Amino acid sequence: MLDAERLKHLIVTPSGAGEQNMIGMTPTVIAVHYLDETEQWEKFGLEKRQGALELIKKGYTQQLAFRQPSSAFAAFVKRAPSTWLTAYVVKVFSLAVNLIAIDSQVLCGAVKWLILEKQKPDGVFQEDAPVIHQEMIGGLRNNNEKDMALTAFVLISLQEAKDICEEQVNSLPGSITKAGDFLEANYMNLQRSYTVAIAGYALAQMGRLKGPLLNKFLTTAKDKNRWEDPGKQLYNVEATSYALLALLQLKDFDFVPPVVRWLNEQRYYGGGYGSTQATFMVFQALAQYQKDAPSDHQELNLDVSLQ
Amino acid sequence: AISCGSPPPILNGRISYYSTPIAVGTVIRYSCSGTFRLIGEKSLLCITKDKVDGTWDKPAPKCEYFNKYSSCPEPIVPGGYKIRGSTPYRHGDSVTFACKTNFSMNGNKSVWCQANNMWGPTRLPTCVS
Amino acid sequence: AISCGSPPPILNGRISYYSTPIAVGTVIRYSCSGTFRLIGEKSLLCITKDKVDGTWDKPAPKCEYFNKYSSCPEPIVPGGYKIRGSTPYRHGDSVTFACKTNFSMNGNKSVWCQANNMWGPTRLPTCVSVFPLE
Ligand SMILES: CC(=O)N[C@@H]1[C@@H](O)[C@H](O)[C@@H](CO)O[C@@H]1O
Ligand SMILES: CC(=O)N[C@@H]1[C@@H](O)[C@H](O)[C@@H](CO)O[C@@H]1O
Ligand SMILES: [Zn+2]
Ligand SMILES: [Zn+2]
Repeated sequence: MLDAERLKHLIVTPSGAGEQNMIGMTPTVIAVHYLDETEQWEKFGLEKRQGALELIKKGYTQQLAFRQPSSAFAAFVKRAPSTWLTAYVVKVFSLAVNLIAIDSQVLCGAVKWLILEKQKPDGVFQEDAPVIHQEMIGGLRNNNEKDMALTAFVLISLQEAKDICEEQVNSLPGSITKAGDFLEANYMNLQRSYTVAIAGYALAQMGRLKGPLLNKFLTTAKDKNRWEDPGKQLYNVEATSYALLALLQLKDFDFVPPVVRWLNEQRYYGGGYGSTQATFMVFQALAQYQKDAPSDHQELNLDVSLQ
Repeated sequence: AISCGSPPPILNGRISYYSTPIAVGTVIRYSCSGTFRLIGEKSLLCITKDKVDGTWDKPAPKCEYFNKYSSCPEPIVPGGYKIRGSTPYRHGDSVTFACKTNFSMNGNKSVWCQANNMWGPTRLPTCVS
Repeated sequence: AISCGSPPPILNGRISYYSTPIAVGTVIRYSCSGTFRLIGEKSLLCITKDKVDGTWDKPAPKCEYFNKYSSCPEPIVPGGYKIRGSTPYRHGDSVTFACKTNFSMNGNKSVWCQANNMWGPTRLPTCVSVFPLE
């Protein structure tokens, strides 16, 4: 389902305010992350890499114009800081650390704020100022199960910045445990396939997706190949990409095939309005599948750039 | 039965309603008007340390008229780190510390940024091995 | 500033002479006659917790008639470890605990070996997880 022309359209020039700039930065960052991780530059054209690195640096630099004194972010500097945007900035920037120069004070300052200002004693992360482009947060737009969905989302971001920030942010380890404890204690009660997939991946990263939880995660899949919620199932590519990442993390190779196959039948490179999370996630997940493949015969599917 | 005496008053603030006599275990809550900021822990507990007399477990907090220009410097505790509150530190903001592994705390773990640009009613806690 | 009133009395024991009035910061010492063993902390401190009331920081310790056969087993606290105290534990002997990394202590850190072989005046201290969901 993917080839060079399809992927090339995802390399775009970032612009706009604090949210718009990240919507623009997302495809370029994940496209480069995907090509580097899957080692497919030869098929895409290695000379395009430099140009992409420059757009990534431009996206990053522009985003700093919206960094607040607290190190949090919002669409406009006059606007109250968004917990979600701040965590998304961490999720994107963490992937760019070896692509361009990312200032750890920036990356870790945002991580620190998330923990020190937006996490409750019970471990839940809270949003006190929702983003304007509700289009860009994927399945979280459906506010149902928000404490669990947002807590999983922020925790996954923290895991990406853990090694880089653990030194400057002493509260990080304890924050993660608390978020993890809350997700684990409340998992069984989830009703949406979306929340099950995202919290499922968050728990898999910590070795906590076991027994009844693991069973719920797997049986929640429709036709054993996708995590979708009926009625406006536009979050299924995103949910299923999180689920594919949990399956790879669990090394549950016998359950992986129908999932990859379903993902590969989707126009997942579509981009377009509201595609930010689906885009970031499907390329992260399919890149991870290909990155893992050389070490495990069982991951034998071809989801690589075709001629 | 063991009791505490009348709770300490709070200028420009309020104290939650309480019944008499004040029994051990009673919890009182202080608060400030909208243009004021509460400095210090808001709830006091009636306790007994010697099993004979009752005392509130801490001093009453205070209400300071809000100063939008005040700001406190980053509070630093060697051997410890912040588990709650981060920059910028404005009037009424609070910070809570924890000690690193192999360190134990001395003093109150939370401090408030006061109108005079200095931290809490108490001194910053300390962390010792 | 603040003063503490007359300290709690102690049966079959006495309090080290102290001068009047008693200012916060003053420490007094309890002891039992020689045919009794002291259970509880022997030193009481005059303190103020609310800057209004002056109180003794602990209740008076007690004097238990000595029992040479009394022997307390090694106290164990989950999430904690012994800091002071060594076997064998005889009447009046005490041990002190501390909580491990990631626990907070609930209760008194020190206990005393009673005539009935049970530990301290209070229940053994407890070490609870810093993580709410535990
Ligand atoms: C001795 C001990 O258990 N230390 C743990 C540490 O391993 C862990 O990373 C942190 C957060 O869960 O809690 C405690 O600091
Ligand atoms: C993180 C840290 O400093 N922990 C050390 C631990 O490695 C060691 O086993 C112990 C021995 O007393 O001292 C501290 O607990
Ligand atoms: Zn710190
Ligand atoms: Zn704060």
